[PDB]
Amino acid sequence: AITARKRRPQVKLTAEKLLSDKGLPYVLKNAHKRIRISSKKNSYDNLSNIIQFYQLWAHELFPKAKFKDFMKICQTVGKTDPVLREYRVSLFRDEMGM
Amino acid sequence: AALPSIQLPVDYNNLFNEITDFLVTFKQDTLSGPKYMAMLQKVANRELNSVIIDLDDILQYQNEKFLQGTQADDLVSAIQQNANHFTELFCRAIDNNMPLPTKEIDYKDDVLDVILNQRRLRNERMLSDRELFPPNLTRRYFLYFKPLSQN
Amino acid sequence: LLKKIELIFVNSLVVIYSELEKITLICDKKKIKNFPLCRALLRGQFPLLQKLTITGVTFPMNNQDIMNFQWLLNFPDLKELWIEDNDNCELSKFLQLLKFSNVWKNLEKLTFRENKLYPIVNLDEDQPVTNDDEVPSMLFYKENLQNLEKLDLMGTSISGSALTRLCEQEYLDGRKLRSLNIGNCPNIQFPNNHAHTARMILDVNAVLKRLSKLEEINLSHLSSLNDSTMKSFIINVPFLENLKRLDISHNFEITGISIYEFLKKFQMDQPLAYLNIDGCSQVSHITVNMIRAQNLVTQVDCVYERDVWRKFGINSYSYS
Repeated sequence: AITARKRRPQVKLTAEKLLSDKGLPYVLKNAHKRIRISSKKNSYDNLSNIIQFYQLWAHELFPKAKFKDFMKICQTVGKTDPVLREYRVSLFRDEMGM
Repeated sequence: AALPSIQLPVDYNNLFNEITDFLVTFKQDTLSGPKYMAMLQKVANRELNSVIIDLDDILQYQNEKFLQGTQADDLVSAIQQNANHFTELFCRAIDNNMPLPTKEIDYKDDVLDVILNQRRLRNERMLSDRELFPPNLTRRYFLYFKPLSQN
Repeated sequence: LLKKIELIFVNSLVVIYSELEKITLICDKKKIKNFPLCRALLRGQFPLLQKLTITGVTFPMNNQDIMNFQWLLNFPDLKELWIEDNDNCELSKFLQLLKFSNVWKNLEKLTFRENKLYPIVNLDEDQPVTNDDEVPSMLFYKENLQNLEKLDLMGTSISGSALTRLCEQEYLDGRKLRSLNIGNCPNIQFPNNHAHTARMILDVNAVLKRLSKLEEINLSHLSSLNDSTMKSFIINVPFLENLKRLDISHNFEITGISIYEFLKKFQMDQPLAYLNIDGCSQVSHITVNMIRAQNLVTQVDCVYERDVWRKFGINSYSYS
């Protein structure tokens, strides 16, 4: 019966999006393929070989945030969300189930 | 800011249809494909950019249609009356009908081809459920109306 | 048990129904790029349905039956029909349905409002015969439209002649009809004008002679109602003596001159009950204050700064 009034929306990294296909399943699809670590390279380069993939994945998943801030958000949702816990424990449960 | 509006004795849908009919049909048959479509093949080869329209061609087309017993709604008067809008109509008709190139161009060397190809690829990545451009960007030619002769 | 339902689809994200008496479907035209109840409306039947009110939905191009209002046959006894700002609908197709079926035994009210200027629609009085050795098709315009108390056609591109033909054919009864809205219709011209095709003329004398006892008129946004054209209403005052409520607001041509001479002539009938001239730029302040002082209108509204007419829920059900 009433004409609308606008209110500002907001978006944040929900655990559902973190569990979308481009979320952690993307990590499982691509991390072991893309990160490579070797004695043939120094420690700084090996650390960079990790960080480059996780940064690109983080930006492609949630481009809004800086990489460190994204990491804090990920650590904190990891500290809290039950479905994310069930997923992570399911990963190590699958490794147990091998 | 509300606006009033009025009815007027013109229709740009009908005239757009007339313009593309002229473009895909006409040739200078008194001198015996269409002049304009052949010229647009020259445009497609990137051999030409100055697209010239003769009002005399429009007049000859109107007279041919009237001779064949159908009214052409005097496109010459319309283009002589509100010329600027009919640049947009003629260019849209060309963009809707220009044939593909025949001469090789090394097509990737144009930045616009690469950037619009990349946008198309990105849009297909989206379109798998996981205009493309404003047409003036892609429009390479320049369109000009050339006046009526003494008659 | 649900008799009245109102779906107001503010946003988008990604059988017999005898109980239902009133259906309202209001949709934000920006967001609702589909027609939510289309399959239900075309397949099901809703026989008790007294009122239907559909706004803002986009009729799919892929199904011509939807565009031809074929679903709308499913609702007899539909006392009121309101249908507004549904972008891909047309009055043109609607009047085909009114031509070729006795679709309704009674409409008390109709309110059709397409948004864009579709091509000129004329009342299609062409009555074909299957063969000269056979009867024509009966044109069901009268028995469908006979019952209307309120006809609203605001913005619908209806030609003035089409409306005169509704009156001359007496498809509109004229006695049952008591309120009329044809505001914002560009294809309405008046006999005092000189620059038109004749089929856009609305012969107000013929029409007002037909439907004389109507109480309310709305010609709001009708730019074609210039001061010269208002002279037709002046000379036709004897054929509209039932009129109480007049809306000619948001007209950027109508000077206070026409208001005054219309009201002076109306006063030869005991003032007019109500007049709306909000948003009109040419209604001089001293003139409207003289109208009040002489008490020629019981109430006259002159909010020059009111930009819009579509009071939601009151004047329109197109959303916000």
